[PDB]
Amino acid sequence: MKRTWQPNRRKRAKTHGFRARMRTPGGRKVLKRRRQKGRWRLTPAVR
Amino acid sequence: AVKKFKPYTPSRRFMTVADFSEITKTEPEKSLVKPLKKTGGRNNQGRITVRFRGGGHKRLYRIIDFKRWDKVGIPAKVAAIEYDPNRSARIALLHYVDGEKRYIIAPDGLQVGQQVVAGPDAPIQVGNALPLRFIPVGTVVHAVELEPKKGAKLARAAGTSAQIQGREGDYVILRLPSGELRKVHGECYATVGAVGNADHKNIVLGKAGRSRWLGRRPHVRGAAMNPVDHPHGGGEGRAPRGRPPASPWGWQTKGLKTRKRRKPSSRFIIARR
RNA sequence: UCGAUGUCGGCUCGUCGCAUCCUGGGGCUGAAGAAGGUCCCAAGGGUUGGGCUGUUCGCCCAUUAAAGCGGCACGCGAGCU
RNA sequence: CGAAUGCCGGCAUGAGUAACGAUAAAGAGGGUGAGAAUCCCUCUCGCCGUAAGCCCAAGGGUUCCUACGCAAUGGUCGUCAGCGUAGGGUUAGGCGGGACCUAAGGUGAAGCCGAAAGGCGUAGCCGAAGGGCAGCCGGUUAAUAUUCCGGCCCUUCCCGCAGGUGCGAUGGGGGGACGCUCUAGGCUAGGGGGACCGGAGCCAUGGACGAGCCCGGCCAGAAGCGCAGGGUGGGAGGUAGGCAAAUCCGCCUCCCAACAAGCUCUGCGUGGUGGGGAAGCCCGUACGGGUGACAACCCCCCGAAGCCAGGGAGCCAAGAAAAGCCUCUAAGCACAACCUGCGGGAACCCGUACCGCAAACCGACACAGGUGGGCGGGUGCAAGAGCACUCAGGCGCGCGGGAGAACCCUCGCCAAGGAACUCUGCAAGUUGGCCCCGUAACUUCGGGAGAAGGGGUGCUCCCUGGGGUGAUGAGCCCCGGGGAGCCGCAGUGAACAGGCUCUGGCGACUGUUUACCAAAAACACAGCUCUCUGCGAACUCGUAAGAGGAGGUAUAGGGAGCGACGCUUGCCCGGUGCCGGAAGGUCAAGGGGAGGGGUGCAAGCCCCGAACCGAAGCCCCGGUGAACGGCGGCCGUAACUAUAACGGUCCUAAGGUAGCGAAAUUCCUUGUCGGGUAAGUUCCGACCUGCACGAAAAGCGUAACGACCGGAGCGCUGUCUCGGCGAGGGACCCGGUGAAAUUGAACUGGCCGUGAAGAUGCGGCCUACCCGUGGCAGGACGAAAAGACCCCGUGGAGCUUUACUGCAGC
RNA sequence: CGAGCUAGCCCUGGCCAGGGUGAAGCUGGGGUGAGACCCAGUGGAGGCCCGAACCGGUGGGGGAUGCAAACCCCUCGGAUG
RNA sequence: GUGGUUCGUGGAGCCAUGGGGGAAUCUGGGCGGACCACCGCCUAAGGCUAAGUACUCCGGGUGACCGAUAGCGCACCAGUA
RNA sequence: CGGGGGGAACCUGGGGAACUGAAACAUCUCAGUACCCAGAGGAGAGGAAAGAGAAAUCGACUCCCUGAGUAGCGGCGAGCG
RNA sequence: GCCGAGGUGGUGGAAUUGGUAGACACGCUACCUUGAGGUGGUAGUGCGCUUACGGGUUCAAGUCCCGUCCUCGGUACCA
RNA sequence: GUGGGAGAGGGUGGUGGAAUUCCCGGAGUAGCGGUGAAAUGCGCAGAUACCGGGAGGAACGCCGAUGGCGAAGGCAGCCACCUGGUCCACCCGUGACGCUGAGGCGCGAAAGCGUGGGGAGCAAACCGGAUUAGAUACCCGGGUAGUCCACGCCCUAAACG
Ligand SMILES: [Mg+2]
Ligand SMILES: [Mg+2]
Ligand SMILES: [Mg+2]
Ligand SMILES: [Mg+2]
Ligand SMILES: [Mg+2]
Ligand SMILES: [Mg+2]
Ligand SMILES: [Mg+2]
Ligand SMILES: [Mg+2]
Ligand SMILES: [Mg+2]
Ligand SMILES: [Mg+2]
Ligand SMILES: [Mg+2]
Ligand SMILES: [Mg+2]
Ligand SMILES: [Mg+2]
Ligand SMILES: [Mg+2]
Ligand SMILES: [Mg+2]
Ligand SMILES: [Mg+2]
Ligand SMILES: [Mg+2]
Ligand SMILES: [Mg+2]
Ligand SMILES: [Mg+2]
Ligand SMILES: [Mg+2]
Ligand SMILES: [Mg+2]
Ligand SMILES: [Mg+2]
Ligand SMILES: [Mg+2]
Ligand SMILES: [Mg+2]
Ligand SMILES: [Mg+2]
Ligand SMILES: [Mg+2]
Ligand SMILES: [Mg+2]
Ligand SMILES: [Mg+2]
Ligand SMILES: [Mg+2]
Ligand SMILES: [Mg+2]
Ligand SMILES: [Mg+2]
Ligand SMILES: [Mg+2]
Ligand SMILES: [Mg+2]
Ligand SMILES: [Mg+2]
Ligand SMILES: [Mg+2]
Ligand SMILES: [Mg+2]
Ligand SMILES: [Mg+2]
Ligand SMILES: [Mg+2]
Ligand SMILES: [Mg+2]
Ligand SMILES: [Mg+2]
Ligand SMILES: [Mg+2]
Ligand SMILES: [Mg+2]
Ligand SMILES: [Mg+2]
Ligand SMILES: [Mg+2]
Ligand SMILES: [Mg+2]
Ligand SMILES: [Mg+2]
Ligand SMILES: [Mg+2]
Ligand SMILES: [Mg+2]
Ligand SMILES: [Mg+2]
Ligand SMILES: [Mg+2]
Ligand SMILES: [Mg+2]
Ligand SMILES: [Mg+2]
Ligand SMILES: [Mg+2]
Ligand SMILES: [Mg+2]
Ligand SMILES: [Mg+2]
Ligand SMILES: [Mg+2]
Ligand SMILES: [Mg+2]
Ligand SMILES: [Mg+2]
Ligand SMILES: [Mg+2]
Ligand SMILES: [Mg+2]
Ligand SMILES: [Mg+2]
Ligand SMILES: [Mg+2]
Ligand SMILES: [Mg+2]
Ligand SMILES: [Mg+2]
Ligand SMILES: [Mg+2]
Ligand SMILES: [Mg+2]
Ligand SMILES: [Mg+2]
Ligand SMILES: [Mg+2]
Ligand SMILES: [Mg+2]
Ligand SMILES: [Mg+2]
Ligand SMILES: [Mg+2]
Ligand SMILES: [Mg+2]
Ligand SMILES: [Mg+2]
Ligand SMILES: [Mg+2]
Ligand SMILES: [Mg+2]
Ligand SMILES: [Mg+2]
Ligand SMILES: [Mg+2]
Ligand SMILES: [Mg+2]
Ligand SMILES: [Mg+2]
Ligand SMILES: [Mg+2]
Ligand SMILES: [Mg+2]
Ligand SMILES: [Mg+2]
Ligand SMILES: [Mg+2]
Ligand SMILES: [Mg+2]
Ligand SMILES: [Mg+2]
Ligand SMILES: [Mg+2]
Ligand SMILES: [Mg+2]
Ligand SMILES: [Mg+2]
Ligand SMILES: [Mg+2]
Ligand SMILES: [Mg+2]
Ligand SMILES: [Mg+2]
Ligand SMILES: [Mg+2]
Ligand SMILES: [Mg+2]
Ligand SMILES: [Mg+2]
Ligand SMILES: [Mg+2]
Ligand SMILES: [Mg+2]
Ligand SMILES: [Mg+2]
Ligand SMILES: [Mg+2]
Ligand SMILES: [Mg+2]
Ligand SMILES: [Mg+2]
Ligand SMILES: [Mg+2]
Ligand SMILES: [Mg+2]
Ligand SMILES: [Mg+2]
Ligand SMILES: [Mg+2]
Ligand SMILES: [Mg+2]
Ligand SMILES: [Mg+2]
Ligand SMILES: [Mg+2]
Ligand SMILES: [Mg+2]
Ligand SMILES: [Mg+2]
Ligand SMILES: [Mg+2]
Ligand SMILES: [Mg+2]
Ligand SMILES: [Mg+2]
Ligand SMILES: [Mg+2]
Ligand SMILES: [Mg+2]
Ligand SMILES: [Mg+2]
Ligand SMILES: [Mg+2]
Ligand SMILES: [Mg+2]
Ligand SMILES: [Mg+2]
Ligand SMILES: [Mg+2]
Ligand SMILES: [Mg+2]
Ligand SMILES: [Mg+2]
Ligand SMILES: [Mg+2]
Ligand SMILES: [Mg+2]
Ligand SMILES: [Mg+2]
Ligand SMILES: [Mg+2]
Ligand SMILES: [Mg+2]
Ligand SMILES: [Mg+2]
Ligand SMILES: [Mg+2]
Ligand SMILES: [Mg+2]
Ligand SMILES: [Mg+2]
Ligand SMILES: [Mg+2]
Ligand SMILES: [Mg+2]
Ligand SMILES: [Mg+2]
Ligand SMILES: [Mg+2]
Ligand SMILES: [Mg+2]
Ligand SMILES: [Mg+2]
Ligand SMILES: [Mg+2]
Ligand SMILES: [Mg+2]
Ligand SMILES: [Mg+2]
Ligand SMILES: [Mg+2]
Ligand SMILES: [Mg+2]
Ligand SMILES: [Mg+2]
Ligand SMILES: [Mg+2]
Ligand SMILES: [Mg+2]
Ligand SMILES: [Mg+2]
Ligand SMILES: [Mg+2]
Ligand SMILES: [Mg+2]
Ligand SMILES: [Mg+2]
Ligand SMILES: [Mg+2]
Ligand SMILES: [Mg+2]
Ligand SMILES: [Mg+2]
Ligand SMILES: [Mg+2]
Ligand SMILES: [Mg+2]
Ligand SMILES: [Mg+2]
Ligand SMILES: [Mg+2]
Ligand SMILES: [Mg+2]
Ligand SMILES: [Mg+2]
Ligand SMILES: [Mg+2]
Ligand SMILES: [Mg+2]
Ligand SMILES: [Mg+2]
Ligand SMILES: [Mg+2]
Ligand SMILES: [Mg+2]
Ligand SMILES: [Mg+2]
Ligand SMILES: [Mg+2]
Ligand SMILES: [Mg+2]
Ligand SMILES: [Mg+2]
Ligand SMILES: [Mg+2]
Ligand SMILES: [Mg+2]
Ligand SMILES: [Mg+2]
Ligand SMILES: [Mg+2]
Ligand SMILES: [Mg+2]
Ligand SMILES: [Mg+2]
Ligand SMILES: [Mg+2]
Ligand SMILES: [Mg+2]
Ligand SMILES: [Mg+2]
Ligand SMILES: [Mg+2]
Ligand SMILES: [Mg+2]
Ligand SMILES: [Mg+2]
Ligand SMILES: [Mg+2]
Ligand SMILES: [Mg+2]
Ligand SMILES: [Mg+2]
Ligand SMILES: [Mg+2]
Ligand SMILES: [Mg+2]
Ligand SMILES: [Mg+2]
Ligand SMILES: [Mg+2]
Ligand SMILES: [Mg+2]
Ligand SMILES: [Mg+2]
Ligand SMILES: [Mg+2]
Ligand SMILES: [Mg+2]
Ligand SMILES: [Mg+2]
Ligand SMILES: [Mg+2]
Repeated sequence: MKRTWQPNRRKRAKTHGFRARMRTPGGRKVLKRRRQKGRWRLTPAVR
Repeated sequence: AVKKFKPYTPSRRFMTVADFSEITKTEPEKSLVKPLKKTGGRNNQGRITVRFRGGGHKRLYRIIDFKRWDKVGIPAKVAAIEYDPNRSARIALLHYVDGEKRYIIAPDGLQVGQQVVAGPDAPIQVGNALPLRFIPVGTVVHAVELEPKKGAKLARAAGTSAQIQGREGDYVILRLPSGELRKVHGECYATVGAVGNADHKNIVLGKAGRSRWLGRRPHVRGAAMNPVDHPHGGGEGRAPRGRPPASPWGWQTKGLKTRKRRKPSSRFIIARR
């Protein structure tokens, strides 16, 4: 029966992607946080 | 005037559709339509600010002429009488002699081929529009300006009209379709007669779906909610309001007056609804 | 026993007590005979099918030798409902 | 450290136990190989076939192809693989996206707003599965192909020549450009049949050399032409509108065709050319290749939901935008510029493998679940995407072998009985398609209705009617009719396919709902009523700007109740709410300063303060019931009795009208009486003692409707008396793989006691060789979950209000 | 930080085999002073009817360390709104 | 009307300021805890100003600091699987 | 010519909680803490008296010790200081 | 079973410890009006005993209290 | 047929003054109303009585008659339009074309019904004041349907001469 993951590449960049993060102050801090934690990926893969 | 139906289904029992006899033209004037945005009752924040809305037919908006005074003295001939999905009334298409086409909201008694004109001149006749100061007292008139040059505001709804009761100073005394008594400024235009499609109030929706077509979604009662939701929610089997009845926002809904009292236009009012 | 001892009734399967409903054997009788009445011995066996109600019970229809009363966590839900 | 349902790790028990993931199904031969049920090829068998085949889009991202491999992954095996290593493989001016357009929405110069962060916003910009745009058929690779090759067509851009013309745009106009149902004529895809055309081969096992049988009889294709269809008036004159201008468009007037007549566009046909091309036999292909052939390449018929397409009609709920495109003119320029035609050159970026109803996507899994579009053949059955078999193609579901116990699941049948079963006919069974006959109460006249209940149903022969396509004719297709007869238990001969009736309650109705224990009498609903709201509306969201309401205007909009329809909806305004009320009273800041104090030599500085004026609010006066709400008690009385039409009296703001009533409400209660039944706590009809109905939290009714809940009948049945037999998948045995909760440690019996009150573990007594298999559930107060009930905690949270205190709002 | 599940709304597209019933209108006839009306044909309306796809989730059985953290079978509801 | 200060409205000054009123330039103005007098202090409504102080991404030194269940989450291609 | 953005922690400014404490709870506390935002740097704030406040006194600002849990503040409670 | 208010004239109904045939009505009795009844007018309701029972408090008890009987009202929930 | 006559005969659209009622304004004060007598009610929050301004609905005084018209029910300010019946005159035309009328059809006071409107005065029901043994009546103060318009029903009557 239909589950919660319905991959849509466009949705994923548009929602969690880089420009999206940088648009908002909250999001700039996500990036700020992740970058400082040393994540290998600041933002999901998508494509 | 008001089609009825044999009961070949339930709800086809009580249904009533308007009579479309007055309708001359079956498709609108391309020149005069813009598309309109259906809101769903959602304001700029994507929030619902008017409940129970949405659905209902795609609809083209007809741009209709609520100032007759740009065309002063230019006559016009009534070309057709049309269906406007955006309003209770009917729109007339009319051709000005100098070649402009405009929609007037159709007075009752107006027929196709009639000659029509607005200005401080002009006969007193159906469809003509004049400054309020120049209509003979006792006339019945529709599409009335409330402030000079601001657009027609009062009595645009199918079958409504208003009446000149008398003149005092720069202002004239109007009886509104509400029965309110109002001074309007003399300079305000109005066009003589009533709105027509008066048979409008007798149409019987007749089935649930037909209320949806009009883009009005089901209306759920306070009583039938819970207390997180309404002042009337909760209470086992039914129960009565058990408080003076109220809106979801919890103000009183029976007889409590909401007009601002200190409103400046009070100086201009004499009556009620 | 609350770091859990599932709770009425029905079905299923029973087993036990006797303070015995019936059948066996008795005393007395206000026992002629037949039929009973009471109390005595006796637990081997037996103790129907339906209407109504979730019902236990109970009332009722039709029969019966008779249509017993109790206990078993008001026997029995790692057996069913 | 020994305990914390401790934390981390390791290893046990259960146990060689349960399971090995759809009951579509397998058998053998041959090959390969250390090793074969499990890989390969053959033959047989079975399964899908509106799919379990094929294409596309998502998403996945090397899984594709091939060589060499088998540790692990594969629920067994593995020589196999979607697995390991390596190599290879995705080719476009025309297909999809982008150097095009705009939708919601997003963003956003101007602008507005907000402590900051930020919010909003016109133009513009971004944004597509919509609009616009130029490629069709075949061949070829192990693996790509509208991409490469072959053949036939087409687009833009740049430059040139020729010919034409006031050229020219981000500006004006036209167009683009539209719903839903139904649908005409012509086509096409697709399909069926042919005695005609082409073709290897065949005569079995009784018969057939036959107008035998099995196979095939097309595809694409510029200009031209043909057929069907779309779109479209032509000239003049005036002209004040389309924010400049216009010869355009609009508007008025006059004259011509009324018609596709013409002009124009698209569909199909045909087309120069080009291309395919079966069964079968043979070659070994892992898969194709050769041949059939020099193939034939035609006729008839059925016929879209597709095409002509802006087609037609009806209807109300009244049906995107922008650009491409055409037109008009402005500056500007007129050697320019644009139009048309021919030529040459120029034509970029990204995607393309493969999976794709699934072992490759979402579900931790090679998971019986989920996933949008298209195509989806044949026969029969009324039709059909239904159902049975079947083509192309694709599968036998990645553990097997046996045995033929109990038990379980799924299935078939049963003597007599026929609901006795049981909370309940739950379940199952009966009925079942189509044609004809027929069909009640009641009804809102539509319905009720498939009411009910009946008859027919195959095949062969004769006669026979009408249609469609062909011509007005055969042939082919479709719809019938009448007569005589054949066979079986039975002809919708298998498969898909209502059991019916009477009667209450509730809800008018189709709808909606607690994703995952409730689908309902709940919600919704048309409709009725109340109320607010004059428009910068009320009201909602926001601190605001703004926004919805609404580009709406009282026949409109918000809030609240009630809930189709019929007949109706009583009395109380004391309290509460709301509404009205220019007086009165009280009322905060402020005003006012009578008087009083502090200090100073004082001039003064500073403090207090009465009268009096001073809002809303409350008080007060009224109104208000489809506002919140409420709608009595006791005593007596009639010429039998009984009951009380009648009277008395206390209290109230007023004392429940109609109608209904043991009710979805009645406690007593199985009330009482009637009906039903052999028997009826339920059901139905009454009565009225209504514990505790009652009129829009509406009262009483109501045809139609209901997977709702009562009650009764018929029909029919393994529901039952009461069970029996049979089938398959498990369970059992063998080979492979091999879990789980639980587990203080165990050398773990019965009775009577005892014990923290229910003992395998204490006492006495009885019984008892050791160890397993298959079964059953009485016990281990068996497992599971730090009982949800109950209490406790000065634990929490959601909800209410005339609790307290705040805040928004007004 | 989330509306890639779910709920509502907005924009743009798509889907719904087949069969049945036969409203208004129209046409003709009847009727009449003219009508209302009646009949016949035609016509093809509807939160109309039966029923696949699609959407559900009614009753029962199975499953309950499952094929599955909601499934399977039979049955059932809607199916131009 | 509030904030700051030890100051919670208290006898509540000082510093700051959202609102109303609104001066003077040394004989001017603020302050010394309501206010008044006296005696003192100090010169608001412009601005800048090292050092002494805080911290440790980084380099070094040193430990009655740990020694791979410790010590950073990471001794190991970890903010990875 | 400059701005933009980043930086472990540290600094300043704008804004600013609750659990908790008071053995309930509103003033009070936790606390101008957590956190959000703007700015600055190698530091940042502050800084040269309209200061203190009792002596006829001290002289800018920071930082440490101390004064001192004092003076005071406070449902004169808990507590703050 | 459990808490709240009650029991008084013939009837319905009153009363702060100070009674009293006992408010106020209506019954009723005597007379009057009427031809007669009713309505209506005039003036009285026990034989020197009682305010449900009987037993305390007080100087005094229908009043306050103690239990007993009866009424009415409310209640018996999770279980 | 021709020529004339009277009339509230009918339908549609207009339109006038009187009076009631409500609102504003002005002036003005203590009572107005109401009855058999009173009370309820209205009034110092300024009523009543008076003047002015306006809104609105209904009914049409005198003419007016024991009159006119109509088949009936019924019809009454004025004006216009459309229309019915009817009488008189001259003696012109058709040539018994007549009378009646079961059924059918139409019309039909008031009240009542439906859907809209409209609503001043009046007023079933209903509330209150009185009266009365009582009064669910008569009288008084309030008062909703209704009375009015349109469309559609209902179809009755002491629809009577
Ligand atoms: Mg779905
Ligand atoms: Mg997941
Ligand atoms: Mg996408
Ligand atoms: Mg890296
Ligand atoms: Mg937004
Ligand atoms: Mg509702
Ligand atoms: Mg609810
Ligand atoms: Mg909420
Ligand atoms: Mg609430
Ligand atoms: Mg409530
Ligand atoms: Mg209730
Ligand atoms: Mg409720
Ligand atoms: Mg317990
Ligand atoms: Mg335990
Ligand atoms: Mg347990
Ligand atoms: Mg014995
Ligand atoms: Mg004997
Ligand atoms: Mg004897
Ligand atoms: Mg005898
Ligand atoms: Mg015995
Ligand atoms: Mg026995
Ligand atoms: Mg029995
Ligand atoms: Mg029963
Ligand atoms: Mg009983
Ligand atoms: Mg019992
Ligand atoms: Mg038991
Ligand atoms: Mg049980
Ligand atoms: Mg455990
Ligand atoms: Mg441990
Ligand atoms: Mg083991
Ligand atoms: Mg075992
Ligand atoms: Mg086993
Ligand atoms: Mg097994
Ligand atoms: Mg072999
Ligand atoms: Mg094999
Ligand atoms: Mg098929
Ligand atoms: Mg992809
Ligand atoms: Mg994956
Ligand atoms: Mg790989
Ligand atoms: Mg491939
Ligand atoms: Mg492969
Ligand atoms: Mg392997
Ligand atoms: Mg393996
Ligand atoms: Mg590989
Ligand atoms: Mg370019
Ligand atoms: Mg764009
Ligand atoms: Mg924005
Ligand atoms: Mg800006
Ligand atoms: Mg901004
Ligand atoms: Mg596109
Ligand atoms: Mg496209
Ligand atoms: Mg293209
Ligand atoms: Mg082509
Ligand atoms: Mg190809
Ligand atoms: Mg151009
Ligand atoms: Mg032979
Ligand atoms: Mg061709
Ligand atoms: Mg112009
Ligand atoms: Mg068109
Ligand atoms: Mg068309
Ligand atoms: Mg553009
Ligand atoms: Mg031009
Ligand atoms: Mg020029
Ligand atoms: Mg070229
Ligand atoms: Mg490709
Ligand atoms: Mg599938
Ligand atoms: Mg696959
Ligand atoms: Mg598998
Ligand atoms: Mg699967
Ligand atoms: Mg998967
Ligand atoms: Mg699907
Ligand atoms: Mg097909
Ligand atoms: Mg069929
Ligand atoms: Mg098809
Ligand atoms: Mg099928
Ligand atoms: Mg095959
Ligand atoms: Mg197999
Ligand atoms: Mg398998
Ligand atoms: Mg048989
Ligand atoms: Mg049988
Ligand atoms: Mg039989
Ligand atoms: Mg039978
Ligand atoms: Mg029984
Ligand atoms: Mg059943
Ligand atoms: Mg009948
Ligand atoms: Mg019936
Ligand atoms: Mg019928
Ligand atoms: Mg039948
Ligand atoms: Mg036959
Ligand atoms: Mg046969
Ligand atoms: Mg059959
Ligand atoms: Mg079958
Ligand atoms: Mg069948
Ligand atoms: Mg059926
Ligand atoms: Mg009932
Ligand atoms: Mg329903
Ligand atoms: Mg009802
Ligand atoms: Mg339904
Ligand atoms: Mg619900
Ligand atoms: Mg549910
Ligand atoms: Mg739930
Ligand atoms: Mg349902
Ligand atoms: Mg359910
Ligand atoms: Mg606005
Ligand atoms: Mg606000
Ligand atoms: Mg707006
Ligand atoms: Mg708008
Ligand atoms: Mg309701
Ligand atoms: Mg109801
Ligand atoms: Mg009241
Ligand atoms: Mg009140
Ligand atoms: Mg009042
Ligand atoms: Mg006052
Ligand atoms: Mg003052
Ligand atoms: Mg002094
Ligand atoms: Mg006041
Ligand atoms: Mg009052
Ligand atoms: Mg009422
Ligand atoms: Mg009484
Ligand atoms: Mg009652
Ligand atoms: Mg009755
Ligand atoms: Mg009763
Ligand atoms: Mg009964
Ligand atoms: Mg009751
Ligand atoms: Mg009954
Ligand atoms: Mg009720
Ligand atoms: Mg009510
Ligand atoms: Mg009822
Ligand atoms: Mg249902
Ligand atoms: Mg059986
Ligand atoms: Mg078997
Ligand atoms: Mg042993
Ligand atoms: Mg024991
Ligand atoms: Mg021992
Ligand atoms: Mg065993
Ligand atoms: Mg056991
Ligand atoms: Mg147990
Ligand atoms: Mg516990
Ligand atoms: Mg407490
Ligand atoms: Mg608490
Ligand atoms: Mg969504
Ligand atoms: Mg339907
Ligand atoms: Mg259906
Ligand atoms: Mg189900
Ligand atoms: Mg089970
Ligand atoms: Mg729709
Ligand atoms: Mg403070
Ligand atoms: Mg204080
Ligand atoms: Mg202070
Ligand atoms: Mg001072
Ligand atoms: Mg200030
Ligand atoms: Mg100062
Ligand atoms: Mg000082
Ligand atoms: Mg100083
Ligand atoms: Mg420094
Ligand atoms: Mg370091
Ligand atoms: Mg280690
Ligand atoms: Mg470590
Ligand atoms: Mg070690
Ligand atoms: Mg280790
Ligand atoms: Mg670690
Ligand atoms: Mg590393
Ligand atoms: Mg910075
Ligand atoms: Mg700060
Ligand atoms: Mg701060
Ligand atoms: Mg700031
Ligand atoms: Mg505390
Ligand atoms: Mg505490
Ligand atoms: Mg607490
Ligand atoms: Mg603080
Ligand atoms: Mg430095
Ligand atoms: Mg430094
Ligand atoms: Mg510095
Ligand atoms: Mg500095
Ligand atoms: Mg500074
Ligand atoms: Mg110094
Ligand atoms: Mg003190
Ligand atoms: Mg503090
Ligand atoms: Mg006499
Ligand atoms: Mg006495
Ligand atoms: Mg005494
Ligand atoms: Mg409770
Ligand atoms: Mg007369
Ligand atoms: Mg007459
Ligand atoms: Mg006349
Ligand atoms: Mg003659
Ligand atoms: Mg009548
Ligand atoms: Mg009438
Ligand atoms: Mg009398
Ligand atoms: Mg009156
Ligand atoms: Mg008469």
